[PDB]
Amino acid sequence: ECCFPACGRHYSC
Repeated sequence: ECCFPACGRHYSC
């Protein structure tokens, strides 16, 4: 649950 570089370092899809 996180598909962008604006998520931080938890950008996992």
